[PDB]
Amino acid sequence: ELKETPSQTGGPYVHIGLLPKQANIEVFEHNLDNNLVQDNTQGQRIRLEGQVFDGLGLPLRDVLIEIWQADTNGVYPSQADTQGKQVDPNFLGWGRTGADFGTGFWSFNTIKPGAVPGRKGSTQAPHISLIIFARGINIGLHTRVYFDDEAEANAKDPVLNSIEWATRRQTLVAKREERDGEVVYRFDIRIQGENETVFFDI
Amino acid sequence: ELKETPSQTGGPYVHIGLLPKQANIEVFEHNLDNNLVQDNTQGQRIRLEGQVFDGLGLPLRDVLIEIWQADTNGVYPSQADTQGKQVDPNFLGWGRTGADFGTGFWSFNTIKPGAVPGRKGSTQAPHISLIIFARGINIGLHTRVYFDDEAEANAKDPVLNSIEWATRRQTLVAKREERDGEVVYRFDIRIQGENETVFFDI
Amino acid sequence: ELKETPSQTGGPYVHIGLLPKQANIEVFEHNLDNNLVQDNTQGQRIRLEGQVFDGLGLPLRDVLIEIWQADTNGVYPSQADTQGKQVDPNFLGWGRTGADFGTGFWSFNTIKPGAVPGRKGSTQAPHISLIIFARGINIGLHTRVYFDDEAEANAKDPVLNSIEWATRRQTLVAKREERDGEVVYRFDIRIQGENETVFFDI
Amino acid sequence: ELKETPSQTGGPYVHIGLLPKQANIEVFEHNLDNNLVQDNTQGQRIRLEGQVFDGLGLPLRDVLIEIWQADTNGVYPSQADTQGKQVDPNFLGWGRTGADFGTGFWSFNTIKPGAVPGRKGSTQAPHISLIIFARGINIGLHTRVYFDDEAEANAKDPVLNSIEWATRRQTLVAKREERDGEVVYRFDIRIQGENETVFFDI
Amino acid sequence: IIWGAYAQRNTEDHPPAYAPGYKTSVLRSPKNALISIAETLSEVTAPHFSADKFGPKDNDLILNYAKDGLPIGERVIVHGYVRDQFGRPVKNALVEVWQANASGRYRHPNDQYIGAMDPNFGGCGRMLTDDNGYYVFRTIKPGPYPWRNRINEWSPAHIHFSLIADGWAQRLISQFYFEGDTLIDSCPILKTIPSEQQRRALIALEDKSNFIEADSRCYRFDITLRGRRATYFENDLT
Amino acid sequence: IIWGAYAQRNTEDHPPAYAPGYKTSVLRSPKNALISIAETLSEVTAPHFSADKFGPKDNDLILNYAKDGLPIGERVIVHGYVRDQFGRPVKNALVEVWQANASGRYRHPNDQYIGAMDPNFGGCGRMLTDDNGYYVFRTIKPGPYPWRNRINEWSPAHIHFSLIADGWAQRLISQFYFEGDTLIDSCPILKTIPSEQQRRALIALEDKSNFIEADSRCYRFDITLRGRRATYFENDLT
Amino acid sequence: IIWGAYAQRNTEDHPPAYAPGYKTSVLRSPKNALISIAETLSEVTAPHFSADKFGPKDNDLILNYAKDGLPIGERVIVHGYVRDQFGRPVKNALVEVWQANASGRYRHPNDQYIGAMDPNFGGCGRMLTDDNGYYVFRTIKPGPYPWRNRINEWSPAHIHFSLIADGWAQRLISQFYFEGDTLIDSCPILKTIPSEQQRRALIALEDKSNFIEADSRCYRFDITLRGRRATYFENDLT
Amino acid sequence: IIWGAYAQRNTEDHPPAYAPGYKTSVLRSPKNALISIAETLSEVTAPHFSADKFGPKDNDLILNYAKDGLPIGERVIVHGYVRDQFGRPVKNALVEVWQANASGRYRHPNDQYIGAMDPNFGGCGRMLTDDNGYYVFRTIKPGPYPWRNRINEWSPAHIHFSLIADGWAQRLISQFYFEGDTLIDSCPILKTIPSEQQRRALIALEDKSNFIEADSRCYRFDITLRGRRATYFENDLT
Ligand SMILES: [Fe+3]
Ligand SMILES: [Fe+3]
Ligand SMILES: [Fe+3]
Ligand SMILES: [Fe+3]
Ligand SMILES: [O-]
Ligand SMILES: [O-]
Ligand SMILES: [O-]
Ligand SMILES: [O-]
Repeated sequence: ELKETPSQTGGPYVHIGLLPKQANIEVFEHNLDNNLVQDNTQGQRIRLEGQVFDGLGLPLRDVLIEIWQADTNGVYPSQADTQGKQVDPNFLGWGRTGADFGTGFWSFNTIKPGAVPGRKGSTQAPHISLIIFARGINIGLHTRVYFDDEAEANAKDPVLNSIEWATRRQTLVAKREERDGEVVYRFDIRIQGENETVFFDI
Repeated sequence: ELKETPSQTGGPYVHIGLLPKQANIEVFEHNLDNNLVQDNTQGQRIRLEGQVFDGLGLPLRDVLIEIWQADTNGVYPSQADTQGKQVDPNFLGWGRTGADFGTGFWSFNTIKPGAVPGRKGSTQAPHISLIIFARGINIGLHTRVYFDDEAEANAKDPVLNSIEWATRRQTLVAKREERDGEVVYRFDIRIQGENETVFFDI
Repeated sequence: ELKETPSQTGGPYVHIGLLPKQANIEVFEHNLDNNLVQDNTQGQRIRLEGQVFDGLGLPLRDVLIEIWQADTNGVYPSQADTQGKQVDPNFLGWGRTGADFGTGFWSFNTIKPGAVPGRKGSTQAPHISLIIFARGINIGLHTRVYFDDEAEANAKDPVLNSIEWATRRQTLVAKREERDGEVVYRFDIRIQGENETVFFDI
Repeated sequence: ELKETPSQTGGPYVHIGLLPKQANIEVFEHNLDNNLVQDNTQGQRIRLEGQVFDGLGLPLRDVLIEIWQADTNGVYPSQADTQGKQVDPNFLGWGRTGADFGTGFWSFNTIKPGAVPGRKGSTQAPHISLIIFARGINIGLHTRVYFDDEAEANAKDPVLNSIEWATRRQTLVAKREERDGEVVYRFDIRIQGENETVFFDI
Repeated sequence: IIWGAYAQRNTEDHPPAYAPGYKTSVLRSPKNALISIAETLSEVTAPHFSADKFGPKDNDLILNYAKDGLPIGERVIVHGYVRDQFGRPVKNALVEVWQANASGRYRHPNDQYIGAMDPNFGGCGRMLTDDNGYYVFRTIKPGPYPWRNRINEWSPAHIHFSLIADGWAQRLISQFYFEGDTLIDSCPILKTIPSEQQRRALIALEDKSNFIEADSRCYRFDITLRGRRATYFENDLT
Repeated sequence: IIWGAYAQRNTEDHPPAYAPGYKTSVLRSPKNALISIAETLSEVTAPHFSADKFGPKDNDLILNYAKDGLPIGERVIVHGYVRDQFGRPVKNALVEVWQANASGRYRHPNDQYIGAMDPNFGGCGRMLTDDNGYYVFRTIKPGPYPWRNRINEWSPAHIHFSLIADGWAQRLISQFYFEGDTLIDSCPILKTIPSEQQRRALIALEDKSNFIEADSRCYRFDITLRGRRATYFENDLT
Repeated sequence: IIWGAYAQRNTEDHPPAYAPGYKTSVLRSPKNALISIAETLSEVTAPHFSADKFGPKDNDLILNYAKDGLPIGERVIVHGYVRDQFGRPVKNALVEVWQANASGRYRHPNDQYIGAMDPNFGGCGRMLTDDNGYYVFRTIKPGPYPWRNRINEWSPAHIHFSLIADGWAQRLISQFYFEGDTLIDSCPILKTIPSEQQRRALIALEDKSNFIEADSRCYRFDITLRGRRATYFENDLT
Repeated sequence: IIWGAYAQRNTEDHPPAYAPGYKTSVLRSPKNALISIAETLSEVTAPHFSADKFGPKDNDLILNYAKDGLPIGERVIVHGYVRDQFGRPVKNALVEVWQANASGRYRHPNDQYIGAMDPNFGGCGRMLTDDNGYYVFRTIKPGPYPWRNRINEWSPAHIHFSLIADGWAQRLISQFYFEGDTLIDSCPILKTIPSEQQRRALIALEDKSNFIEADSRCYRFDITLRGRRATYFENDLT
């Protein structure tokens, strides 16, 4: 048996290798990005945005974020999904973005995911899996984004219910807002301190 | 090559050896103290005072403080100053004091320093270098005292600008007050917790 | 990674195992030999012959020689040839012989090879690769036989031009002679001493 | 006690660092060279030239040569000369040159040296000390150049007489020639083989 | 074969989040312990990237940004295998890399180091591992560089890498170093890793038999990801 | 010679600020990492003290506070050399020392230990190192003493010292112990120092050839401060 | 997969040409260094031999020359695998062997040793390795024999072998010895090999589990040839 | 003090002239033994070079050939001391150096390696040691490079140097390598040196305390030349 290769921080320039356009490097013809909606993609379009804060309450302006999610019917565009259901064929389910160097805001254009089977016959509430990389972070931090308009499903969600300090479950619920026809979910992440966001070892 | 001798705390009685009069020991004829102004010393006389607080917000009543500064024209009374300018000949540039055992207040009578060259042609804002020793402190803590009436010079200061969390730069600015003809700068030091003072590895 | 098995001399009886008829042993029905020309083989028939001399200028009477060459169009009868051209189907490209025990003469009946691509778009002059085994020789000695009637191609040959002592390039050129209708190329090999034949590490 | 730093070959590019103009590099304002005659230098001007040959009798086209010699009165321009005589003040006594990349010829413009004291009251015949550096030469090779028109002094020279194989002493004698008013001494160096030049461990 | 969950990440084989010797970690590490959960389809699935989208020079950092000439520096090939902790090859994983040029300078707005920029070097590449888990890319060996942790801190030369493979749980970003670099023993970022054998798992080895004559040297570097266990009894994943 | 900056303090050769085994450090240590800066004239300059101000007995703790008789305890001479990390002598540095008497009792308002006070001992001294960096003082060997960290904590015998030398960056306060003291292996303040070789750098050694017959023993103790690097190219200090 | 050149032969893993302890090498070794060249199609190609031409007893030295009876001596099977230096099997390689009989006598005009000739033994064989690189042949274990280097020189028992494989560059002739033979430590031909680990690579090992009851013993002997590197960037071979 | 001759060069501490593993030495080494002689004024004298002729950037390979920008590569300072074998400093010795750029490419007509040329790097410098025998220069760390000895030979990174000091007998040319370079153990030119301790005398050491923050690393390299013996009885030199 082998031991996993150890993690090391992404460092301050994680953009060169992961978002070359943000670093103004044009080497690739196809670039990976924060837009998961293709023209024929099914579901309700939503915009997910927020900021990541350090222990002084200051936003990280060098953070890199990725999300992984199911399609509108809660099927993952992955060979490991064993549901036997057909997934939306115009959906990658993943995206990547970095925070603006000045303001610290980050965002994704995606679709609100459908509910996915939980373990042993349970049903999970709609959620987006999110990971954070940055200088100072030795191992990417995993979290989840749930939706405040899904109170009923959230209450029965297996993962939220496995967090014994109930007061912290709320750090994982994004707030719905309706900006000019666009349904936006605001999700701020607090790495340390009060209202520190729950992080998972998955 | 040799390794530096390791630091150890000053301990609770740092006064015996460094301020024998505060410990009521009269062994030396010449005693070092907190008065840097001699009769012919040039510049504006100022009084620098404050308290040092621990993590519970309580003042340290056993702390020893020293400051090191340039004269009124920003020249150091030291053979290592390479400015080629004549320094005020009635100025040691250094002093030492301890906090009052009851109240925790400390103070120095000195002169407001002139601006000193920074690296590579830059100019530093007027500042006083300060170090703190006490029981519980394993290595003397270095900080700097800048002046709130020097907003313009502070904004361009190289060292303050090298502190990336801008919110912490303010912990290094003392407040000017004019008490009965005396210009006093109040500088409180917070070792731990909110508004913790910036400390430097110099 | 493994290290190559080390070479050892062929020894004085290399004939038992490699040319059993020369040792008068009849064990094999099909015997490998020095005749590379089959009835339908294409190209000009040539005879290659010479002697191998030691440091005293005496011929080796126990040497075993093998040659490897391309067909008349410079294509090798080998799966590793990547030219995409069809090779002469009646051509093995290899042969083996030993020197006569009395005189030291050796010879092969073959075909003059066509020119073969060199590296990076270059063209090699016609050549035959040759290797020598014998008692006293710890590792088979590799050399090449070029032809004196190919002066123009030889002058542009990459391998001959990579021998910096130009005077030694000539040791690799065989002399054409026309004996009774037979075109013979005489190639003598001098292992040591003056006019020592160039040997390659390939 | 320390061991001398070990020698390593000069390598093929010894010119970059030692004769940058021959490598077409213009970095230095003052360049060291093969001309030891300044306008006021005393003595008879002579030109010293030759080629250096390897074991195949081929000239080295990448060799670097330096010579060290006394002035016209046999006094060295060196603080270690203990003769108590004044040396020619317009004489460095050293020069450096490389062989032409095409032909292999090298040359120096210098002065014929005067006789220098040998050990224990003896007198050495006029000579020039010479050292050779090149790819393939692991340690610079030291030799001496004596003059054929100094037969009488050569016969009594201590160093030539300490070479027990008398036949080899002649490899150290250069031949005088009078080319168009120029007195030239031809000195060829043979590193290996017949008439191999004597080399010294000094 | 019915797959179950990924084996648990061994926290002792990785750096801790809070490592005071790497100063930036002090305010960017959670004070609460991570909450471990039992895996679901969300953790064992991951996206798929098609090779069709990749350009011909995406794994050739020597040529992919070259404009007027070749970049300056040591030509090297880096190759190896990606496997899971049970030794199975990781096929079609997305490997992304990024690095500084031969001066130790990154082509990044925020890098003002005096080491010179190279107009013909970009410093990023990507590849998909093949069916044997094998990857290979070509680049210029990066130079070490100074950074401000303590004022005179210097990182040993390194190449940053990221992997997105079969399961989200396998997501990993790290960096590898080069055999023999003396700065490896002084780096506070590498010392965040608890054990010596894990520090060594980030060192790429000189692979002399694979050097290309008169052209390039070669380093061998293998990567191990978390692996899935197979299930033979109850399958609770769903 | 044009001097550049002091070499960086090696944080691994010193105690960390937060050391929970020394309880007082828990509320008196910063939670933020120190901010390292590039040095300026402020950090490479320091004050100068003239010998004229020093009294004849300032380095004689046996006599400088003696009123009716001599203090009680073991007569010892402590001497040694102050050098910078590059081996250069530190000339005219101010060395200040302070200690407890032979009972382990300090002449300090806040010290109520039952060990007896000595009316003829003060416990403080000072000296300037000479041109070779050499210093020498005479004193009474201090006794170890109890203090409250855990309730039964005992410090090994020690003499506190402070140095103000050529640059403010060199400012240092520490304490040295005496060869053989068994409490050295149990002290939580000495254990704040990470490495064994650095703990040993605080131990003064018996110097038997320098004992003075029928009079005093002698300990040898050298001190190393940070040193400046010389500059041969750009001088950015100013 | 596009193949590039064979890895360079490591001259330090082979005997030098001039080895004065093996006297015959003194006049049969070049005085000039070999000239190394970059490989071309000539060096990476080799002939192909078809199995159809091989007789049924070509790998059975016990039977292939037997006329009236069986040869006298120790019945042994020799088998093993041929691989390249990167561990890949060498398929369809021509392996030729030759040896002395049980007396140490060769069936060669030039061998006049008094050890007796065996009318039923020839001493030569050949085989093609299979797809796994495996070969197997049967023979009589050869006896050691005397030869004139120093007057009383004795070679340990050995079997000579030759390989023609995929590339001309791989061409190799050598000989293997038998585990335990005490003459192995005295042989000047084996001592021409510089390192002890390479001398050991010529020793065939007793393979007890593969002995055939009441019939034959068995030795295991593997052979490693030079291997080709794969190309992923420029292919300069042509 | 009256000086006598230089101590004899210890031939066992140097490579031999004939070293068949370095192929070029085969035809460029004498077959006769060198003839040792007793020294005369010719061998104990040497020329003197005045500092006045040296330009301000002669020891700054980073700037001395820079035209449009800075050269690409790792900024390093190399310094150390030149002493004779008896430990005395060698004052005012001419030290000349030359090297390849960061690609392993020399600015020489005969160098056609594909590693890129750097328009702002020349690769040569010179300095005179001071009165303490100290020297210091700044440069770009050279890259290793391939050359043809065996076809895939690679030299470890190195800087060539030459010294002309007080006596002609001291004349020396060699090259130094960098601590940790893995190619050091495979180089046939370095292996011409007989002993391991002498191979190590050519390795420059990382000097971390002398690194310049946010600017350059530093290597320490000392050089030892032959030394003269003093005479107290007969002086036969003349
Ligand atoms: Fe980096
Ligand atoms: Fe104390
Ligand atoms: Fe044999
Ligand atoms: Fe070189
Ligand atoms: O980085
Ligand atoms: O204390
Ligand atoms: O044999
Ligand atoms: O070189």
